[PDB]
Amino acid sequence: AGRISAFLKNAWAKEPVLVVSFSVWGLAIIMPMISPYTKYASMINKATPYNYPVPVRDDGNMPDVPSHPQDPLGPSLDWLKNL
Amino acid sequence: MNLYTVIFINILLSLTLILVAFWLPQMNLYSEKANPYECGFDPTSSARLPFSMKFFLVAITFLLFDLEIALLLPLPWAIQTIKTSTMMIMAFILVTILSLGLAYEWTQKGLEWTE
Amino acid sequence: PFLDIQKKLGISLDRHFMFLSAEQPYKNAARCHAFEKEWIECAHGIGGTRAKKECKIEFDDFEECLLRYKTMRRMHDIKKQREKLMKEGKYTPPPHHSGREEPRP
Amino acid sequence: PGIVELPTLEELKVEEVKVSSAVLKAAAHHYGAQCDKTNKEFMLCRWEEKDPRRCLKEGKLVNGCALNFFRQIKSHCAEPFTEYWTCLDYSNMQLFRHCRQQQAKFDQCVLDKLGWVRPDLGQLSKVTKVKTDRPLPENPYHSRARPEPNPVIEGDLKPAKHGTRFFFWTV
Amino acid sequence: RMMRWNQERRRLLIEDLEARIALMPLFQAEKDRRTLQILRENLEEEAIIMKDVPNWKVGESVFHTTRWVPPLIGEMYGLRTKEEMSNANFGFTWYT
Amino acid sequence: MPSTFFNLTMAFSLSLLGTLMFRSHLMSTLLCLEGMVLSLFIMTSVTSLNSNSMSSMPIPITILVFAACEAAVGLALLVKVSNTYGTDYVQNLNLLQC
Amino acid sequence: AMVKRFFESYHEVPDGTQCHRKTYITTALGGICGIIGSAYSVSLNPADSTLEAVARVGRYTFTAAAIGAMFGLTTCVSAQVREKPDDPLNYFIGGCAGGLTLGARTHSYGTAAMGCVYMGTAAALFKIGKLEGWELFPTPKV
Amino acid sequence: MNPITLAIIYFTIFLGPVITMSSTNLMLMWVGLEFSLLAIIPMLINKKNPRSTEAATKYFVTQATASMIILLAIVLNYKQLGTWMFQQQTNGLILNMTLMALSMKLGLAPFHFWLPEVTQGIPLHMGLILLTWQKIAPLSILIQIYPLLNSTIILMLAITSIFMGAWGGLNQTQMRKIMAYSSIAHMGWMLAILPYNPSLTLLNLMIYIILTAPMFMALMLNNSMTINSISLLWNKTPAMLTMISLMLLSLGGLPPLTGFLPKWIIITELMKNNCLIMATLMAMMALLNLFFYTRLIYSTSLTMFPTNNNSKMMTHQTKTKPNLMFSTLAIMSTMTLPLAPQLIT
Amino acid sequence: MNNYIFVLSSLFLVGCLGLALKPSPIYGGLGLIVSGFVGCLMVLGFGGSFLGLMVFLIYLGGMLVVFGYTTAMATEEYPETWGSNWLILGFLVLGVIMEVFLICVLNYYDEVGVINLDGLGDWLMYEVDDVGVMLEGGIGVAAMYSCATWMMVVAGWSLFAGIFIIIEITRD
Ligand SMILES: CCCCCCCCCCCCO[C@@H]1O[C@H](CO)[C@@H](O[C@H]2O[C@H](CO)[C@@H](O)[C@H](O)[C@H]2O)[C@H](O)[C@H]1O
Ligand SMILES: CCCCCCCCCCCCO[C@@H]1O[C@H](CO)[C@@H](O[C@H]2O[C@H](CO)[C@@H](O)[C@H](O)[C@H]2O)[C@H](O)[C@H]1O
Ligand SMILES: CCCCCCCCCCCCO[C@@H]1O[C@H](CO)[C@@H](O[C@H]2O[C@H](CO)[C@@H](O)[C@H](O)[C@H]2O)[C@H](O)[C@H]1O
Ligand SMILES: CCCCCCCCCCCCO[C@@H]1O[C@H](CO)[C@@H](O[C@H]2O[C@H](CO)[C@@H](O)[C@H](O)[C@H]2O)[C@H](O)[C@H]1O
Ligand SMILES: CCCCCCCCCCCCO[C@@H]1O[C@H](CO)[C@@H](O[C@H]2O[C@H](CO)[C@@H](O)[C@H](O)[C@H]2O)[C@H](O)[C@H]1O
Ligand SMILES: CCCCCCCCCCCCO[C@@H]1O[C@H](CO)[C@@H](O[C@H]2O[C@H](CO)[C@@H](O)[C@H](O)[C@H]2O)[C@H](O)[C@H]1O
Ligand SMILES: CCCCCCCCCCCCO[C@@H]1O[C@H](CO)[C@@H](O[C@H]2O[C@H](CO)[C@@H](O)[C@H](O)[C@H]2O)[C@H](O)[C@H]1O
Ligand SMILES: CCCCCCCCCCCCO[C@@H]1O[C@H](CO)[C@@H](O[C@H]2O[C@H](CO)[C@@H](O)[C@H](O)[C@H]2O)[C@H](O)[C@H]1O
Repeated sequence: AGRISAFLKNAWAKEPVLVVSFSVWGLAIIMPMISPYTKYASMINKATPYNYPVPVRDDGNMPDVPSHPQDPLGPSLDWLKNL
Repeated sequence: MNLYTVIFINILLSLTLILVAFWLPQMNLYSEKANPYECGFDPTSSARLPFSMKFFLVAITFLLFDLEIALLLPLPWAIQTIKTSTMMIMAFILVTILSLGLAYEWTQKGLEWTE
Repeated sequence: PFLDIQKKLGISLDRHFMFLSAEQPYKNAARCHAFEKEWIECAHGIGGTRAKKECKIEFDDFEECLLRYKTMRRMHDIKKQREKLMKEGKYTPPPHHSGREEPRP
Repeated sequence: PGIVELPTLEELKVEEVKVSSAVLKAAAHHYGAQCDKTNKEFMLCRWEEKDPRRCLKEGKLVNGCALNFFRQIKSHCAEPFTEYWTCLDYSNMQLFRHCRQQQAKFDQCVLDKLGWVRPDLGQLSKVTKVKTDRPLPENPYHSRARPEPNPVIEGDLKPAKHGTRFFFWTV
Repeated sequence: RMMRWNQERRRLLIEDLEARIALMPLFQAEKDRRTLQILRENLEEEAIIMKDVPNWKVGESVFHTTRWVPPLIGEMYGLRTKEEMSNANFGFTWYT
Repeated sequence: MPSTFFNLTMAFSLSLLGTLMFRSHLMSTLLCLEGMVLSLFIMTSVTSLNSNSMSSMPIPITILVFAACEAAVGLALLVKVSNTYGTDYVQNLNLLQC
Repeated sequence: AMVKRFFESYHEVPDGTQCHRKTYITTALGGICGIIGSAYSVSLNPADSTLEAVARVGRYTFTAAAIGAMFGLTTCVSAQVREKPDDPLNYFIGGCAGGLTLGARTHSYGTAAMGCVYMGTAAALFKIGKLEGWELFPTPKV
Repeated sequence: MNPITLAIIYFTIFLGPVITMSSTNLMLMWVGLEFSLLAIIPMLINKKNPRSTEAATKYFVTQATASMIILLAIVLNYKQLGTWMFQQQTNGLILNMTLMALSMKLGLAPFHFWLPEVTQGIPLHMGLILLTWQKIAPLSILIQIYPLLNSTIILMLAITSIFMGAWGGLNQTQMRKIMAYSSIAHMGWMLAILPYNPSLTLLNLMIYIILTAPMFMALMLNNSMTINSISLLWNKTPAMLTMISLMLLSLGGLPPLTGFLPKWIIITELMKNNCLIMATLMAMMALLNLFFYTRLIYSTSLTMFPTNNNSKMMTHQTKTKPNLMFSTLAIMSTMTLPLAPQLIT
Repeated sequence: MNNYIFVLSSLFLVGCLGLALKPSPIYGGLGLIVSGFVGCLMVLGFGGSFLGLMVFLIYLGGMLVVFGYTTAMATEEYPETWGSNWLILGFLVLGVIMEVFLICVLNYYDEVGVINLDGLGDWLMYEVDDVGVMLEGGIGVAAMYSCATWMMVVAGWSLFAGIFIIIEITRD
């Protein structure tokens, strides 16, 4: 792979703009796949409450649903507070 | 109402300057003064004859590229989606195909002006 | 569709934004969501010919909700009768219809 | 072609919570923690019943709960609260982040005087369950009975009787 | 630095949107009463204006169904001044 | 809404009448097609807004995207016509009568 | 519209009676066909000037109206004289009279003769269709 | 064209109709028709002469105008009912402009005048695509709304197309113009039956396509553009004389050939619905097609026209065409009437 | 302000009448620019924002290309305006008179049907979610990236194929 290295070196000296464009394009694809923070971007969009959280009627069979907003049940946002 | 008000004032100010410029100065109209300028000699033809466009292909490519950016300008709202992976793939694919289209036209000499 | 490829593959390229009652961004219901939901549900499973006669109530309501022909005419009649009486000097609009209301809250 | 039933003006009289938006926003976090049960009852009525006329009793309890909440602020924490919502009211967007100094003074007051703990980030947006004696509406859309589906034809398949029967073709 | 600042701005937006959530029950109750009172007021004037009109039923629905149908802006402000109607049509969109 | 949609439909009808009643320039006809596109864009957009149908707002944008492709091809064809005859007049485009 | 009703009035009364009204109806129908034909002619085969286009529109319309008048008059007079309301032969005579008119206007015995037979047969079949309940544009049934 | 261009353009030509046939949304159906128009233009004008430029331009302005009218109907229906498909409650005028605009896209008379001119101005293999592949998407839309269509407009379009396809083909010496008038006549039959039995519309479309495809391949074999050119077949490729004659008689609907079946079945179904007068008129004027096909058969296989001296040099050369698709379609378009019950239901 | 949207849709109608008369494409191009601006205002007036600004921006770009093409391939010694030809001018004036007549008569026969001059301004906005946050038209358009990706696939393909198409049409 010494033939390409001379090719890439010449392209860097003579067509640097195109070399940067292709490198940036390749980095943009790669970075979301290897970043540890990629998962949080969807989670942050999911935690933004644009709509009223309509309560549910309590039927006596909801051990997981909080009865008050300061109950220890329901989705916590500690992960975002310390992000 | 406010945006309408200020733009009307902007229109009003511009039109007043035009009226002043046309009615304040002393005039002296005669044919040689009002004939079209061409470096002291008369034109040999109308300026209304066809004027060739050597970049006509770039021009109609610009029409398609201008609808491509129209497809990109919702991106600030689209990044708010829960479906981040879907949005990201759609945006990446959209930009890449537009790049491939530009790359093809570039290698076909479509950006070179005609002679 | 002429070819039911989408149904055969169990995908949805364009089946899911076909009418008002479909899913909206951020759960912002479109106008007449409840009327269109009732009309679509009445018609389901019985075919178009039967639906035309037997879901006629639902379609008329939905049609009124969306195009509002009757609502516009009814208000036109009240406002036209008010114009006649005021010219004859037989009706005086109340203070709250004249811009001097006691605003709530 | 029926008459639309509307409550009388007398039925719609309530004691108004007539304070400005900066006052409401300044108190909004403690208000959400203190009046949750009454507020969640009213919102469950509205989404279940889909009719504001069916929720007037619960709507009036929302107003009374809000006035009892603000009278507790008035009797104990009036000056810390006034300093806070006045600072919050200066901003064109009424942003919390420009008055953290005054918010802390108000928060400390309602904690010592009334024991009120401000909810954490994320807590007010939770879906919660609420208990209600109100029955569940059975047909909230007032929908008619659906037309009956077409009768289905049953049995096993047999060959077409005498084949295709297309003119002179035998099979 | 943009990552950290935008993550902070996302936490601030949630706090602001959660204040709205807490107050929304009160605004809903107020708005229900306001809409119903305006509709009530229209009904009383219709009872006087359409008194001597043949076959007019005061308060008649245009729909077969009996479920609650929210009024249109034209219905709520049809009998009020042109400014109240203009404010409903253009208030937000012409506020800059 | 009622009167606005009437006027928009009339605006489409006029643009179509412009398309159907040629003068000399092919380009003048290509502009009439863009007029019909413009009318249909507003009609679709206003309908989506009036019904609060946010899931239909992609559709008006797709109308403009394909109209741009239609207009680009129309202009590309017009270059060919002008190269042959030195004008864009439609009366020259009559060789296929025989 | 009422314009449709004006054409249903042809069949409101039996043939051989109200021959004046039936002649106006068929004269109007003939004129309309002349206007439609003239529109396609001038659009697709343009005249050398506007006055020739307008002259050709008048020539087609009046000739077509004349054919419709002769058909409507002759059909009713024939049924009145022969006292046969429901005879397709009355319509054949009228269609032949219309076909002869077309030949007289265009100066052609071959069009007169060919016009008489084709228009007579078409008109006679129209009467048979009216009597036997034939539909020109039936809606789908099966 | 280089391979990348061919692949993209041919893929888009294929894609458009597939989108139209698979779409639930009327807007995506319109998008499919848009792909077809855009992708076919560069193929129409590929050879780049004044006639091909004229053909591509006339095709573009007709098709784009019809596309706008179709879009108007879709938008008006969206305004009326808040949906993206035509219903039983769709306003009848909305449906009538859809029918008008689609019939203009198909080249049905009286919206037919463009089609013989465009077919004449383009290569034979492009005429083949124009008259076969490009019919499928507009017809597919119509078949979906067949209960909604107005029988009066359809029959008037149908009888007009059969009449003008017949008289139109009678005056032609150009092969590409004869095929265009043959298209218009057969479209008249397809349309007449659509509101009654859309399955018989598809039966006629299939039989028309497998007749027209091998007829175009036969013209392509020597590039025969005129009657006098095709009349040299006896000297250039005499082996084709049998199949061209039978395909022409099959296109004319003569029994016992496969092409008799579409006319026979459509008449049967039209008369089950009491559409006797139209069916009679349609069948009688379809005989005029058999006249100009017969005159074509007279000049190819039943007489021998004068030949020329240079044609001897052609007899020294070997050919590599037709492909075996010609023989398959040629046989199935002529000799399959015995299998008629398997084709209608 | 109760006549605002009717005035705009009335101006839009005149613009299309001017375009339909087909003067020189220079003035045709100007006619579409003004109609595009008036069309943007109508979308804004109905609560739009993104869609109105898009169509004006797209048509500003589109008519600039048409201006360039007009000066090269669609120009004559004496370009025609609306006033140049008495016949075009008369149909411009007659067309405007027939608009006033058509709106006047339709108002008389129905009064609330297509034309409702008594109720102008009462039936522009029907329902509005008063306390909503996420409601602007850009959010709806952005669903192409998440919920309506098929719409964006076909749009993207047509622009991509358009490049190959116009290169083929234009090569000699
Ligand atoms: C021919 C055209 C070619 C150009 C187009 C190429 C497009 C291909 C894009 C490849 C990159 C996709 O990158 C992908 O990003 C998403 C988020 O967006 C990451 O997804 C990750 O974060 C998301 C939140 O967003 C979590 O919900 C998910 O569980 C996690 O996997 C994937 O781990 C990564 O693989
Ligand atoms: C010159 C000879 C021409 C030969 C062609 C055939 C001629 C016969 C047709 C003319 C007969 C009288 O004219 C015929 O009767 C009247 C006119 O008022 C109408 O009669 C019919 O109208 C409508 C059709 O729209 C029917 O629904 C109605 O039941 C029937 O009365 C027809 O529209 C017209 O065709
Ligand atoms: C019940 C029977 C009633 C019989 C009347 C109805 C039948 C009408 C027949 C119309 C015949 C055509 O009408 C006839 O056309 C010929 C065509 O040569 C024309 O005849 C005249 O002009 C032509 C040329 O224009 C000359 O060649 C000819 O020498 C001269 O006589 C006349 O216009 C008319 O004499
Ligand atoms: C040379 C040109 C002429 C070609 C001749 C064509 C074949 C011969 C035509 C015979 C005419 C058919 O005659 C007609 O047939 C139809 C169909 O059964 C029937 O007519 C009736 O049919 C059904 C009832 O069955 C009714 O709904 C319909 O409205 C009515 O037309 C009558 O029997 C007769 O009115
Ligand atoms: C037709 C259907 C079957 C084929 C399917 C489609 C895939 C085809 C794959 C082979 C295509 C390669 O085709 C190749 O395209 C490139 C486009 O970059 C052209 O090449 C282009 O760029 C290169 C740059 O070095 C130069 O040759 C020149 O600037 C230009 O022509 C080549 O001249 C052509 O040979
Ligand atoms: C229902 C019954 C079905 C009937 C089937 C019809 C059979 C086909 C009829 C069309 C005949 C084909 O036409 C016939 O073609 C053959 C070649 O094949 C020609 O054959 C003759 O001329 C060619 C050259 O032209 C010589 O090479 C050949 O050896 C010689 O026999 C005939 O001169 C021509 O008339
Ligand atoms: C190119 C520009 C075109 C300009 C077009 C014309 C613009 C002017 C519009 C006139 C149309 C009617 O305009 C105006 O409509 C309002 C409703 O909003 C009517 O409203 C008012 O009067 C009518 C009764 O007369 C009642 O509705 C009521 O008393 C009051 O609201 C006005 O009386 C009418 O004058
Ligand atoms: C032959 C050329 C065509 C092949 C190339 C195109 C490949 C397809 C790529 C586009 C894929 C679209 O894929 C489709 O996405 C939509 C959302 O947009 C998903 O839709 C899903 O989520 C939506 C969100 O509102 C729900 O309303 C819907 O009920 C559900 O099915 C479909 O389940 C999925 O099938």
